[PDB]
Amino acid sequence: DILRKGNKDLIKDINRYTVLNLIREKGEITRTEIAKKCDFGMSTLTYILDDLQQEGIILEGAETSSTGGRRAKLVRFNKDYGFVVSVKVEEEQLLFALTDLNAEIIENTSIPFSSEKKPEEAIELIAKNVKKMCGNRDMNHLLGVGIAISGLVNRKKGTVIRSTMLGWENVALEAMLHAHFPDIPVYVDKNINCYTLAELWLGEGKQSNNFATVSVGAGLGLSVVINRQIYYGAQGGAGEFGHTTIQPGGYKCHCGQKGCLEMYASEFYFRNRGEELDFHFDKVAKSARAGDEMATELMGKMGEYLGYGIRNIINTFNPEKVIIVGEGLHHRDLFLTKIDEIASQNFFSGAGFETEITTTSLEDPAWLQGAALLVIHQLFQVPIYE
Amino acid sequence: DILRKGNKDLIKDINRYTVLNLIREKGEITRTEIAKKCDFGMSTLTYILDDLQQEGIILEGAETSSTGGRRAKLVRFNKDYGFVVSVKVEEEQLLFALTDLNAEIIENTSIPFSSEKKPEEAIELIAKNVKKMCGNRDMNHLLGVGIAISGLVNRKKGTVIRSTMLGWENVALEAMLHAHFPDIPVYVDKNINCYTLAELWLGEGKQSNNFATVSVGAGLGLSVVINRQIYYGAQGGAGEFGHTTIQPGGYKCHCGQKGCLEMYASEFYFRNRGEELKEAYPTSELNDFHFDKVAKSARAGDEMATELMGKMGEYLGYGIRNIINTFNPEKVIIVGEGLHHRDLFLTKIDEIASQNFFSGAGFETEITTTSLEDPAWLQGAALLVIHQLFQVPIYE
Amino acid sequence: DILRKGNKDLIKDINRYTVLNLIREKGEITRTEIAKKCDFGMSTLTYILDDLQQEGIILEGAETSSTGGRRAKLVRFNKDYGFVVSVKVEEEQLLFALTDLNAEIIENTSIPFSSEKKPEEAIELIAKNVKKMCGNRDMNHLLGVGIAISGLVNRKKGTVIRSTMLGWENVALEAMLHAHFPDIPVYVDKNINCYTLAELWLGEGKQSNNFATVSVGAGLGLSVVINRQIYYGAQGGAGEFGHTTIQPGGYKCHCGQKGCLEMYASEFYFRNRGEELKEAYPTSELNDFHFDKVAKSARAGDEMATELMGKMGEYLGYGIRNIINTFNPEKVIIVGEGLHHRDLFLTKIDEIASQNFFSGAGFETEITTTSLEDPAWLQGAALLVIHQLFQVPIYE
Amino acid sequence: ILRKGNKDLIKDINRYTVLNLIREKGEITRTEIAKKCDFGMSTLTYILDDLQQEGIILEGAETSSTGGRRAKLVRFNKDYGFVVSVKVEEEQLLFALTDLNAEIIENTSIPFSSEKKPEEAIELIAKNVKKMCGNRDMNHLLGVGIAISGLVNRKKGTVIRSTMLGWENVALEAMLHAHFPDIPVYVDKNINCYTLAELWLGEGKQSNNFATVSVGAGLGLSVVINRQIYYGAQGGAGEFGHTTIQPGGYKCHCGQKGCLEMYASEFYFRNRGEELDFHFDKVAKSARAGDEMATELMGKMGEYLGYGIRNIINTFNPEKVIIVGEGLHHRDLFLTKIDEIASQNFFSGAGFETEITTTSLEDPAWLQGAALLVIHQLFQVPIYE
DNA sequence: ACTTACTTCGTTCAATGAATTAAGTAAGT
DNA sequence: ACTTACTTAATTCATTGAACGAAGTAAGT
Ligand SMILES: [Zn+2]
Ligand SMILES: [Zn+2]
Ligand SMILES: [Zn+2]
Ligand SMILES: [Zn+2]
Repeated sequence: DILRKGNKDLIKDINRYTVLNLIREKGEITRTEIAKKCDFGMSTLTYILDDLQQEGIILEGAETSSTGGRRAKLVRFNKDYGFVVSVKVEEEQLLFALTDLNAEIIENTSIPFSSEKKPEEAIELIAKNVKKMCGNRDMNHLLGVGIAISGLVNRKKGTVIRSTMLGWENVALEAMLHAHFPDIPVYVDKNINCYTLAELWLGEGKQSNNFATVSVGAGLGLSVVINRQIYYGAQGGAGEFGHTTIQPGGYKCHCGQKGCLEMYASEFYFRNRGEELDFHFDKVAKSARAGDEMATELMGKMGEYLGYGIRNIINTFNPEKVIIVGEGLHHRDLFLTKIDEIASQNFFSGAGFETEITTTSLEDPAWLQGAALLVIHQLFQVPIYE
Repeated sequence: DILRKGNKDLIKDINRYTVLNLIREKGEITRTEIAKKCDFGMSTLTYILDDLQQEGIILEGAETSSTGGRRAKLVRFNKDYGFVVSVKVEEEQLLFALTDLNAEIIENTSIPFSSEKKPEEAIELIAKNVKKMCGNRDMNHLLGVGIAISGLVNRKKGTVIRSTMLGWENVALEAMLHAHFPDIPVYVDKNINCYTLAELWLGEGKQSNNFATVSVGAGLGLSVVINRQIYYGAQGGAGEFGHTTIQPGGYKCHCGQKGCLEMYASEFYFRNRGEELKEAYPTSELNDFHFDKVAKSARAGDEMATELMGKMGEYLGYGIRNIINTFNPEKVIIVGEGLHHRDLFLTKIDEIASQNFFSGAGFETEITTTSLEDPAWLQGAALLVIHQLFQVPIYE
Repeated sequence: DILRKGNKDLIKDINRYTVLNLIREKGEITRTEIAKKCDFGMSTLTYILDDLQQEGIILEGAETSSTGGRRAKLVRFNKDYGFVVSVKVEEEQLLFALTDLNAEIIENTSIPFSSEKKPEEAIELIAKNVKKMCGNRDMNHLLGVGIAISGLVNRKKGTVIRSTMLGWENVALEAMLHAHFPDIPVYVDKNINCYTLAELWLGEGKQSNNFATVSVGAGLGLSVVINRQIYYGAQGGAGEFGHTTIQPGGYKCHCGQKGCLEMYASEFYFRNRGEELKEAYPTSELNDFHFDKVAKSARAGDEMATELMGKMGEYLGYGIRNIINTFNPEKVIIVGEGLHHRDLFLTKIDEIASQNFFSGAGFETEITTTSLEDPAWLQGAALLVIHQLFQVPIYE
Repeated sequence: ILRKGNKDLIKDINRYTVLNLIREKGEITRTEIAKKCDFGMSTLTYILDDLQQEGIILEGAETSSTGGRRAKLVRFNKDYGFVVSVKVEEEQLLFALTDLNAEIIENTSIPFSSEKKPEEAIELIAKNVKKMCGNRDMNHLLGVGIAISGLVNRKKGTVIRSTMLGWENVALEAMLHAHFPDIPVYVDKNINCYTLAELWLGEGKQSNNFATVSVGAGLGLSVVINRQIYYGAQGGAGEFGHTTIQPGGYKCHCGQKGCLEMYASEFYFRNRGEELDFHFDKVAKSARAGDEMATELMGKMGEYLGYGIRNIINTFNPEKVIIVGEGLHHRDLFLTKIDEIASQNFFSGAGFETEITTTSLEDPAWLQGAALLVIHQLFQVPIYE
């Protein structure tokens, strides 16, 4: 990523994208609020807003109440300038959503398919629905495709390095969709990252710039947001906190290591510990509340493991806030008090800074909205790099 | 941390700082090569270079070999445009260095003084030493002061929130030094971040853009660099991997928690475990629990010191394996006075840490040791000032 | 010296100073009358008036009676936005005044002190007095210091080149005072120019734009105003009509020349001619040669005093006739100490001076006396600051 | 009244200022304009475009390269228009058609006894003005400038009185305006017109301050301070020639007794002569030949002129005095005496010397000066209304 | 002759900030 | 229903200063 040369195009783009983003955030806003918050004289907004309206990305809104005074006319973000299609690839099915530029779902469908070991066919099935959801619309307005998957992703290339869930290896997902949509960006990322984009744009991100998102289900996912940016490692390759070692020589994990955190702090623990003594999360939780000794032990220890996992996310990253999301299970059923009891005693609370641990305020559609946000985030990012 | 308004001042800064940096990294370069690398027409570069030469930060170099073609004149970075003073605060001494703008040490000195619970005294002594390090030079050429410290730092306010090692609490370091030097920037950061900065500019960073820096010795420090940027959490507050819990209900750490990685993967382990092992190995020759002493007794064959040293290596290995799984840093660079005894732990670290999530998927993470000497801690502190002064000021 | 560049800062100043002066001139006026007079739309005036009110130099006044008609609100000049200190330097005393922005005297005092050949002592005493004159007020509201002096002045540099009456030679008055008050303008001008400013702002200037001001007393001073501007010659150096030669090879004057008008048309003449007459009138009751004493004995019927007074009135008349023929001032205002005994010379002045070039062509030049009192010299000095502060800054 | 502050005022200030620098130099590079007027080259892009669009400047020749694309000189169009100047004398009416530099293109003299025939004189002016433009487009005529001997009301353009011509209350401008309603017409005294010539073509090329003193049949004085001529109330000029130097002295034509010009001008010869040929040239020559009466007249006129000039220096502080002969050769005056007397003054006594010298200009300057009445108005920065 | 390197002169365009138009409210007769 | 007096919203245009383009010189192979 090299910084763009300093010139007039860079000046125009910076001011138009910044003003545009404030308008997105508010939905509607007066020229005067934009001026105060972005430090622009009204005459500069004359040219910026004129260009944006000419593109069709903003619209004239309603007249505001008079305070003197000529009545101001609201500047409205055109959420329908275009649309996005998002896809979520699951074991049993392919979920789809056509969304507006606010990531609000307009249409959604589900196509059942056995995606395990047949990526070629899954891609073609994706390409088909993408074309079908735009069947009663103009495909010029299709601004991109966003894909959420469970696995390891090379974001530099848009390839799925590995997906244990689906039995995929080195699938050039983006390359294959690009043959069907050459002018349309196609982005793939892991589920936890798509969900985190949903929190950033629709959830916790509306009041915080820093938080960590922890998904607990069949595995444990972690995505850290610092200053409204998600942390990725080298070459854009995401870190894998779920596969940190907590017990040397412990349960054999599907990643090839022994003793991974997610083998103790996720639903996998029930499967593992179960065999050593039904183990689906919801049944185990019910049985626990009913006082079954085995079910209470599993829920209790998973809660302890999760607690130490979350404490270490806090100590390692200094996220300020941790959001727990259930992935295929209801997080309110977790031993939340234990998790909080353990993780709230950390390095930073010891020094006078509390870190709040809470649960998501978003619903299931957020996974798909997040996948769409992969595209929207890219479209509205101030283009200072090349 | 917000983007500046798009205007002529912004683009003027983007271009002149980008050109300046290109000249600075190459030491010497021609106008044609700058123009080609930066996509400028010659007239554009002409004006940018005039401003820089008039400031005195670049100088005319010698001519180069012909390629056609008139002989192009090199443009040279004036490494002596100004100078920097760096400081490293330790329990029993204060270290000082005066560097050029490439962070090369021109002078350095150290003094005995106990800063333990004596912040006003230490700070007054540091101010006098900054003045003395300038010697006969022009004070107007002092570009800043950079300070490496062991503790918890608020980089925004320049305050040391806490340093358990020094017994300091809520010390307005930057502000107190601004009372003596009002017209110059003064920055403070953790020791590990200073060293990483030195690594970024003078070591591993010259050839790679991603790496984790792990200091082993009297403690355990971690800093991660991704795409030439050091990771910091919320509000610019550093992460604290050394204070991750590896053993619930384990050794009490100076941070208030129990079972921190630092209590098992550093010198602290020898004192914690040593107390427990004394009666189990009565014949042992270990008189002291400092790193160098434990290394000598283990390398001599003492059963207790080999257990202590080998166990510390194991815990360190698992710590590094978890650095890899968590951050995906591409490479891990081990650092610190603990390397003086690398022969005793590097093999165990490599055995444990080479098996990780990423190696399971076909990506090997190199684990190596630093190629920088001990002065890098001081150079790193100097680079706090240099990094900040040469950074393209895109943010306001 | 030259006109400012045409840009937004210039037009901003032209408009806000023009509106400010309109308000200041009228004391209180409405937005509508300003807009009417200055040809502005109401929105334009709204912004100009916001700036002025925010600075605190105009205030919101009371409502005006309806014209049919929402009630228009008066805009008032804040005469107390700041204050000014003025000084008058005499041989035997230093006079001080503190004035509001209408040049109205709030306070004034005087002190005995011999400034003769003692500029440094006098200037130190003036500086301590400026400080004391401020009293309980905020020094930040002292807009300046204006000084009236008898002598030759370089107004650019603020230096007294020469003052024969004080024995001062190349005294950097303004620079020496700037040592005490660096952020405050300090102006110096001759007594006659100070009084003329007072006349321009508080007296004759309220009704007319052209007049010559002539001071009679212990000297003769002239200042000419045409189109509300005081005439100055080359480099801003004042003209010196009092030092015109009326009698070749005549009385030696303090300026180095012989026969100057001032040696015949002022008190100086009583001393020069008095010396030559003593023996021709031994019986005469006239002891002293000061103005009032000569007037007393002449009004009592003394042959010597009547001759001295009659002649000086005659020479004064010819001096004024030539002021008229030379400048075409439209009006001549007589001023000074000497007015106390106007009954003895005003008739002769009128007889001689009313017959002039312009009266011969049908244009009569009115010759009158000032309607201002003694404090006008101090007010004039204060007006050096006020004039300069409220002047539309079109030059630089 | 100052003009309101707005964009038109901004435009005019910068265009007129840049235009004036170009007139001063004849030709100049855009870079010198930029450095002299503190403008960025891009601001000049628009200023020079507007001025070229008007046809008041032209593209000049290229300049020697210094690196370096060659700069193209920006040239003042002295022929954008022309001016007609008139000088009203006792025996004749002189005329000149000049370019915008006041350089004489065409000139003529129309013999006429203007004494007591004002309407007629004005009709000859209007006709010759109309004829001077016989071979040139009339809309290029930018104004008419008239130099006259006498008293002038400049607010109205009327000749209040001219003793030379026996005119009284003649509405010169009003009468010419009937023939040239779109053309400005300016009237002023000869001395003021000559001073404009000095200011643009002579002493004004090296000085911002000077007094011009004409010595002929009468004594004229015009004072320039900071490149502006001093006028009295309502623009009515002062009359230093009619200051009293001798109470009950020679009866002057202004109605006063003892005026300076009755002693320090050629009138002194006529006056003193009768009390004992008195034309200046004959008296000067007779004096050089040792005639006792002629030497006395020349000696005393010199002393009187000397005291007159000393008092101009003392009154006005002009920095320098320029002596001009009007109908006579100034070099024939007792210049050393004038200098001896006048150089001892108030200001030289205080360390500031005042140079007294003679004009470097020739006779056509009177007419060039009258044309400059119009030119000075056209090129003045319109900051007022 | 060709190439490469550097310079200086002069233009374009986005932002800026002053007046100014656009379109109301505010409060009387 | 008028009339006059204020307010706030949003636009125009001359200047500005950054890159950029025009059109040369400079000094080699
Ligand atoms: Zn695993
Ligand atoms: Zn700890
Ligand atoms: Zn004198
Ligand atoms: Zn006369």
